[PDB]
Amino acid sequence: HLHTHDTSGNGIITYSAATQAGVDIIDVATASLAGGTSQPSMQSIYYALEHGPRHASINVKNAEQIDHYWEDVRKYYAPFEAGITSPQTEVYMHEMPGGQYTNLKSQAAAVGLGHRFDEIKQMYRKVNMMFGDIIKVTPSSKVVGDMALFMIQNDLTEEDVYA
Amino acid sequence: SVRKMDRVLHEFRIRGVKTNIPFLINVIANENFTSGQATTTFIDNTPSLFNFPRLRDRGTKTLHYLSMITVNGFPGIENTEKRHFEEPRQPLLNLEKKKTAKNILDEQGADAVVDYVKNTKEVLLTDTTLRDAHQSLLATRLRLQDMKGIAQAIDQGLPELFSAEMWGGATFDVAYRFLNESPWYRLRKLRKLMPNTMFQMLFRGSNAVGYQNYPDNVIEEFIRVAAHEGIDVFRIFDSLNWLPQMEKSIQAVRDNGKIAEATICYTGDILDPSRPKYNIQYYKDLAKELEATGAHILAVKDMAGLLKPQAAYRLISELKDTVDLPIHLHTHDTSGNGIITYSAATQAGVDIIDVATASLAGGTSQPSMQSIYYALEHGPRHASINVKNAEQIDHYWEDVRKYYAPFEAGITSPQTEVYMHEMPGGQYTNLKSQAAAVGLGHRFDEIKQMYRKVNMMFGDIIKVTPSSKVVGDMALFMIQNDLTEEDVYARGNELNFPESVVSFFRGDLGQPVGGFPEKLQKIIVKDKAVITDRPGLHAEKVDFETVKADLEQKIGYEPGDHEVISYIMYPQVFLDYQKMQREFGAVTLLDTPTFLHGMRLNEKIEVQIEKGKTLSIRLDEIGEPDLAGNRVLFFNLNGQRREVVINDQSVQAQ
Amino acid sequence: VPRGSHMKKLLVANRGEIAVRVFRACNELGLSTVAVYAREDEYSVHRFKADESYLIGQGKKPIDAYLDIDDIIRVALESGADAIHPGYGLLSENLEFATKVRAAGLVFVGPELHHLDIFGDKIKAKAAADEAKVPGIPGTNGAVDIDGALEFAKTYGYPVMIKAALGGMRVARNDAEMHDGYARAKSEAIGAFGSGEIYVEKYIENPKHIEVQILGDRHGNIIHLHERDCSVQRRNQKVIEIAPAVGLSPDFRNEICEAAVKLCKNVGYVNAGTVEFLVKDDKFYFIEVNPRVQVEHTITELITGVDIVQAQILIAQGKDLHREIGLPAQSEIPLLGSAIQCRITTEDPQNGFLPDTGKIDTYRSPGGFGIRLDVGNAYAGYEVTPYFDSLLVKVCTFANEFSD
Amino acid sequence: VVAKRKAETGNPNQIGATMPGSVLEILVKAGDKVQKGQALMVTEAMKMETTIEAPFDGEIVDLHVVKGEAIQTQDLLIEIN
Ligand SMILES: Nc1ncnc2c1ncn2[C@@H]1O[C@@H]2COP(=O)(O)O[C@H]3[C@@H](O)[C@H](n4cnc5c(N)ncnc54)O[C@@H]3COP(=O)(O)O[C@H]2[C@H]1O
Ligand SMILES: Nc1ncnc2c1ncn2[C@@H]1O[C@H](COP(=O)(O)OP(=O)(O)O)[C@@H](O)[C@H]1O
Ligand SMILES: [Mg+2]
Ligand SMILES: [Mn+2]
Repeated sequence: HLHTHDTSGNGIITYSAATQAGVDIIDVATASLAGGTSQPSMQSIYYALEHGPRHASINVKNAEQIDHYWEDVRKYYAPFEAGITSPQTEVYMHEMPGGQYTNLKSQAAAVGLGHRFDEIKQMYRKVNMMFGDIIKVTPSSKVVGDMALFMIQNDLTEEDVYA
Repeated sequence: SVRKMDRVLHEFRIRGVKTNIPFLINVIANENFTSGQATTTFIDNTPSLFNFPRLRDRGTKTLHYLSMITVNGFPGIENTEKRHFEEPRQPLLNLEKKKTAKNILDEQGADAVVDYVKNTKEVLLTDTTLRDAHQSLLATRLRLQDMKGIAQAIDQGLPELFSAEMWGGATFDVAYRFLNESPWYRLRKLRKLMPNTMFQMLFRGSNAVGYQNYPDNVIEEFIRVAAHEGIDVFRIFDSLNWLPQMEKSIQAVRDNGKIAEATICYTGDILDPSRPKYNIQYYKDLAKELEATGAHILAVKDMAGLLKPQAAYRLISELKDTVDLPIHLHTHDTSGNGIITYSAATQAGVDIIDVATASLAGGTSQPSMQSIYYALEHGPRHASINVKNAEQIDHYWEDVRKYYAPFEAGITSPQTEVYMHEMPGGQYTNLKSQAAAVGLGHRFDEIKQMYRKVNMMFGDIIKVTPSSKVVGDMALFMIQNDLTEEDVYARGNELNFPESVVSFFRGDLGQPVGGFPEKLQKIIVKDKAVITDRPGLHAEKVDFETVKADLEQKIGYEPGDHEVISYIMYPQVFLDYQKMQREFGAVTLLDTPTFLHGMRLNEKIEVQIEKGKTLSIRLDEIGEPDLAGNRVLFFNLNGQRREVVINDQSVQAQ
Repeated sequence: VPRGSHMKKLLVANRGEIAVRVFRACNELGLSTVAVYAREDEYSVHRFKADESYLIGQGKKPIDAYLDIDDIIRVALESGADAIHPGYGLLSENLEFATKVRAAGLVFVGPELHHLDIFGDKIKAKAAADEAKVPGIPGTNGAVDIDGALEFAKTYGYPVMIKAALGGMRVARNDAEMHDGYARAKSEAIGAFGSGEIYVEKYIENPKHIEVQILGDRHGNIIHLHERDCSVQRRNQKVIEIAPAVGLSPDFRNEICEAAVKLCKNVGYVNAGTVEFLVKDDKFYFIEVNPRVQVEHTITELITGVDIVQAQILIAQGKDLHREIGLPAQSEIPLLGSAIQCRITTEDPQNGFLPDTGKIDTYRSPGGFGIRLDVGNAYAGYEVTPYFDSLLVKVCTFANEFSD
Repeated sequence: VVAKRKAETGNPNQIGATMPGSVLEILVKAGDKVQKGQALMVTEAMKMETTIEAPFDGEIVDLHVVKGEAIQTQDLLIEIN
C-alpha cells in the first residue's frame, strides 16, 4: 500500500509507475482536496490508467459527483488555506513533510525570522545531514526544524556547533 | 540678470491662486526685452506673449486615480482594504552563458532554429507564465509592472528556454480594457529586458488578436508591426482547424523573417473508436497539409487538457512519422494528467512542450516546468532547463500571485469532468459568470451537461475561442428557455437564437469539419446571409491612410503604426483606453496592490513615473462624505499638501 | 583641457542648501540637473529642485548613503550626466571619489587629483606652503609618534595644537593633556576620517582666522576674490563670517591675498579653493587649503559681484577666467562694501546646542535690500530629522558700510 | 442645507465652477455630441460673463445645474465623456 504526496507535481506519474510495478493499493484524495501537499487525485489516476494495461478500481462518475460536494465545502475553510495550492519541487532539497513546512513557517514568524525562511529551508537540509541523514516524519521532523531555527536565530554554522 | 530672473520665475511655487508668472516668463524670453530696446508699445503689439503652454501635471492625475480606488474600489471586484505586502523575493541565480534559440534566429534565421531543435536530444520548454498561465488562473490580469521585475532573471537564468509565450490570446484586449496599459508597451519593455529569449505569441490566423472580420491587409500589417516590435514566434491557429484561415498568416510570418507554428487544435479522443470524426487519420492529414504551407513548426494545441497519456503517446508518435517539422505540444493540467501526458509525449519524441512556473501551474494552467524536469530527470530523455534557477525564480512568482487574489477563479485543483464537457478554462469561468448574471448559478451542472449535448447537436465541433462561446451561449439559452433538442427542431422557427450561434451557422467563423447539420442550420439562420468561403474575403476594405488620419483627429497626435493597428483591432476599446489615459494617466507604473486598492490612511507609496522622477505620496486624511457624496482627501505629494475631492459612489447609489 | 569637458547635465553629489545653490547656477548656465537623496532625506528641498533625482545608498545609514561612491557614479552614468559637483563636506575633498569619478569618464568639478592629494592631507599641504615660500606655523617635520610630539613641546613649548592630517584636533597645555590629547585625536582620525596620521603645531593665542578665495582656470590664470574673516567661532567651529576683513588694514589684507595666490600659482591650482591663515599682530601663518567651494563663499560673491559657483562650473568646462568667463584682471576685481553670513540652525543654545528635531509649523523668511537667503531644509511642514546637519537657512546681509 | 456635488479634482471629464456666481444660460443637454472649444454654457462672476468651453471632443453625460442657479467654487456644472 503506497502513500505519497503530490507536493512536487509528480504524484500521478509516480502512482502510475507504481501501478505498472504491481502496487496493490494507493492513497488518493478527491480532486477538490488533491494536489499540492495533499495526495494525488483519485479521479485523475483513474483516467491516467483508463487506457493502460491495469486500471484503477473506482466508480469514477460517482466520484466526480461526490467531488462537487467537497469543492463547495472547501470554500468554507478559506481562512485555513496554507496558501495557493501549486507544485513546489524544493521539497527534493529540504525534505520537509507538509506540516513541518507550515509549522516551521509559523515558528519563524513568531520569532521574527519570516523574512529568512529560505535560509531556514537551507539550514533544515544541512541539519538533516549533520544528524546523520535521518528519516523526517513527525516528530523527528520537528527535531530537525527546531535545530535549524535555533541555529539561524543564534547565527551558528556547523563548525560553530562542534567548536 | 535676465537668466536669474528666468530661473526665479520658474522656481516659484505658488498654489491656490493664479498668477501673472507665465506672462512675465514670456516677456523676458523675447529679444526686444533682452536687447534692452523695448518701447512703451512693445507688449501691446506682440501677440506671441499671450500664448501660454498647458502646465503639465501627472501628479494630479495620479492623486485622482488613488482617490477613486481608495474610496470607490476597483471596478468589478470587492472594494476591500489593502494588505501590507512584503517586496517579492528576488532570485539568487547561478548564471551560465549560452547561445539561445533567439540568438540563432537573429544571426542565422528561422530554418537554422528548426535545425537546432531537430538536433536537440532533450525536450525543450516554452514558458507560458507570461501569457497562458495567468490567462487561465488570474483572468489574464497579470500586469507589466510585475512581469518587468523578474524578466531579466528569466532571460539570464533560463537561457535554455525555446521561447516565452508572452503575448496574444486575451492579453491584447484585457491589457487595454481592464488594465489601462498598452500591450505594445508591454512588449517593448519586456523585449529590452529579455534580449536573448524568443518571444512567442498566440495568433488567430483569421484575425490576429481581435474578434471582427478584418481584411487580409490588416492581418499582414499586424504581423509586420508585431515582428518589428519583437515577436519571434507566431503560433497560428484557427478555431475550426480550417486551413484557408491560416495560410496567409503563415506566409506573412515567413516573409517577415520570423518563425511560424501552424497549429492543430486537439479535441475528442483518438483512442475512442465510437468518435471517428477526430481520429488519428484526421490529425495526420491535417498535419501533412500544414507542413505543405511552409510552416516551420507544427503545434498541437490541447486547449481543454483532454489528451490522456496513452493518447498523447500515440498522437505524437504518429505525427512524428508523418511530418518532418518539429512538434510543439501545448496542454492544460485541468484533469491532473498534464505531467504524465508531457512525459508520454516526451517518450514519443515531442520536440517542445509548454509549461508554466510551478506557482502559476496546475489546475486550468499548464503543467509545471519544474515538475516535468524532475519527472524526466532519471529517464532516457531529459528536459532542457536550469531547474535550480527556475526554482529560485518561482519564489518571485509565488509572492506576486498573492497580489491577484481578487481575480482567482477559485481553488487551484484537478477537475476531470473536462473529459465530459470539453470546455477550455476560460469558457468555464465565463460561462459561470453568464449563468450568475441571469440567475442560473444554481443549475451550472445542468449547463455543463447541456454544453456537452449542444456540442453533439452542432455536429461535434472544435471548441476554442470563439467557437467555444458559441456552444456556451447556446447551452445557456436552452436552459434559460427550458428547451430540449426536440424542442429546437420543433419550435426553432419562432425562437431568436443567440448572436454568436447565428454567426457560427452563417459561416462567419469559417467552415467546420464535416459541415453543418443542414436542418438545424436552416432553422437557426432563417433569412440571414450564409457564406461558405473565407469570411476575410467579405471584409470591408481598410485604408491605412484614411484610418490614420481619422485616428489622429480623434486622439490629438500622430499615431504610430502600432496604435493604428490597435485601433483597427478594437476601435471602441482603444478609444476608451485613450480616455482613461487622459483621466488617470499611466496607471501601468503603479505597484499592483496600489493599482487594485489605492491607499490606506497614513500609508506612503513611491511611484516611479519616469527615470529620475518619483512621486512620494502619503495619505494623511480621508474625509467623511457629505450628503452629495463629496469626500476630501488630503495627501502629501513630494512635500506639498494636496487636497483632493472625489465622489463617493456608494453615497450616490444609496 | 581634459577630453569630455563639454556639459549638458550636471549631478550634485550632495544635499541641502549647497545642492540647491549648485542647481541654481546650473539652471542659469542652461544645464539640466540631477539630485541624489538618501531614503531618510526624501523630503529634502534639493531633491525637488533638480530636473531629475535618484535614490542612493539603499539599505545604508543615511550619511553612508551620501558617502556611497559607486552608487553616486551609477546614477551619474545612468542619468547621462556629464559632470559631478561635489559641493562641500561629504566626498568633496575625497581623492578616491574624484579619481573614480574621472575614471568613469565624468567631469569632476574641482581641482586636479594631485591638488586633492596634497591639500586634503594637512601635512602635505604645509610642505607645499614651505616650498612656495609661504610662512607656516612652526610644526613637526612630518607625522609623529607620541615621542616626536613630546619632543616638539620640548623644542617650542606649550600650549600646542594637536591636529589630524584629515581634520580632528585637541589643544595640549601640558604633558598630561599631551598624552590624553594625542590619544583622543588618533581615535577620531581612524574613526570619522578613516586614517590615523597626526602632527603638531604651535598653538597661537587669540588669532584671527582669515581666508582667501581663489579661482584658477586651466589656462594658467589665478585670481583672488579678496579675503573673509571667519574668526567668530565656537569651539573652533565657524559661526559668523564677514567679508572683507574690515578690522585689518587694506595693505595687510592685500599681503595675505598675495601669499594665497603665490601658493596657488606654485602648484597650478585649478577651480575654486580657499587658503586659510591664522593672523596675530601683523604676522600671518598658513594653516590649510580647502580644495573646494565653502559654505561662506556667499559673502565673497556679494562684495565682488562674482558668481563663484557658476565660475567653478565654467572652469570645469575648460573656460578661461578672463576671455570667456569675463572676470577682470586682479586689480580690477571689485570690492563693494561688506557682507555678513549667519547660519540659522536648530541648535538649541539653552540645551548645550543640541540640534532640535520635529516638524516646522511656521517658516516666514524676510527679504528686502541687502538681504540674501540660501535655504536648506526649512519649509512649513518639513520634519527635521536627526540624521543630518542642523542648518535651516543661511542668511547674508550686505551694505556699503559694515555698521549698516 | 444639501451640498452641491463638487467636480473631482484632476478629473478632466468634470467641469467645476472656478468662481462663485450664477448660471445664465445652458446651451447643451444630456446626450449631445460636442467638439473641442464649443461653447456649453455661460456663467457670471460679479456680472462678468464666462463661456464654458468643451475641453475636447465628446458626448455630454449630464448637467448638474439648471438655469439661473447659484454656484460656488468647485461646484460640478457638467460632465463630459
Ligand atoms: N521500467 C521502468 N523503469 C523505470 N521507470 C518506469 C518504468 N516503466 C515506467 N516507468 C515510469 O513510470 C512512468 C509512467 O509509466 P506508465 O506506464 O504508468 O504510463 C505511461 C503511459 O501512460 C504512457 N506511455 C509511455 N509509453 C507508452 C507506450 N509505448 N504506449 C502507450 N502509452 C505509453 O506514458 C506514461 C508515461 O510514461 P513515461 O515513460 O514518460 O514515464 C514512466 C516512467 O517514468
Ligand atoms: N595652530 C593653531 N593655533 C590656534 N588655533 C588653531 C590652530 N589650528 C587651528 N586652530 C583653530 O581651529 C580653527 C579651524 O582650523 P582648521 O585648521 O581650518 O581646522 P578645520 O579643518 O576644522 O577647518 C581655526 O580657525 C582656529 O580657530
Ligand atoms: Mg578650516
Ligand atoms: Mn492554452
